[PDB]
Amino acid sequence: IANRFTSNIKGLTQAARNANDGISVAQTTEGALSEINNNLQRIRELTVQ
Amino acid sequence: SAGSATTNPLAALDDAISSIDKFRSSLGAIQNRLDSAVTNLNNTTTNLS
Repeated sequence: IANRFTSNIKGLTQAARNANDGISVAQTTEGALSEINNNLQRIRELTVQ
Repeated sequence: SAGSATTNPLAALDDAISSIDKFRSSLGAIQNRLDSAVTNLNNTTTNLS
């Protein structure tokens, strides 16, 4: 049972690290998207003009 | 060889001014896109760090 607990603990810690990496991916993509949205807003303003 | 008075001076001056204005507009557009690139680079650098 101690061996099983050790396996579970190590697996869960590594899974937490993987989840942190996923959050990083989402942050980067969302930053790029924000820049794209700013560009689109400026394009719409120019079109209205 | 000697010449004569220009037939249509104001039209030529207008054409020169128009060319200058087109160059200025293109330069301003390039500078705006460069500033947007700077902002995107800063955001991506922060996220990757």
